Amino acid sequence: HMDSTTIQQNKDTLSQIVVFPTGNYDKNEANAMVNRLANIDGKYLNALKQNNLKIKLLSGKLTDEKEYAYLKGVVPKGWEGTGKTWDDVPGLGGSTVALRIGFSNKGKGHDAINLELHATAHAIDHIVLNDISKSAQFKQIFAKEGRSLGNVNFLGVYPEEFFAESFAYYYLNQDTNSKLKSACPQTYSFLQNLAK
Amino acid sequence: SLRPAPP
Repeated sequence: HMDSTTIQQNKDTLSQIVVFPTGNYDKNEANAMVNRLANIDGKYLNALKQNNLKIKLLSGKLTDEKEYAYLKGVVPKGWEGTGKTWDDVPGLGGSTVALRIGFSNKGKGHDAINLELHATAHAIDHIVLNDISKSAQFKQIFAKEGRSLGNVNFLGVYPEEFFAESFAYYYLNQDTNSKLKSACPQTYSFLQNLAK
Repeated sequence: SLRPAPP
């Protein structure tokens, strides 16, 4: 099991994959985002580094970055009916991770319990776990437990989003971990076995 | 793979 030494090792690993902005920005909040990511099991973080994943922390909009300019004005998958486009999205995950500094908490342009953990969970799912959220086993769990964490007409509709949000509950803090264990016991056991 | 945060 993880302990404070593992977390310090995780902070070192994250310092090697996180890309910070230059100039003025909320530097302490960016570092606080890293410290929340350091609670993720080190096995996942090590694998992200081995796969040369970069976690970009941004001081502006995602589409202000050169590599995401192509998404300007594009409606993200799953955002139909929001009235919004990628210009408004505070974080993305998958093959890359890009996150607006300061927008971590639920309601800051998104409804994840925590922006960076949800987005990094997607990257782990896709890059490290070969899209395990789409596996027959996780889909079976998702069908039963996917509506137990609120936002039921979004988390309960997309298995990849329920996976990422459950992962964020598991690792954000002790209260969200305990809440997940009570609300989604099969998902909790699934995530616990994954980190063995 | 590209996925936005939950709306």
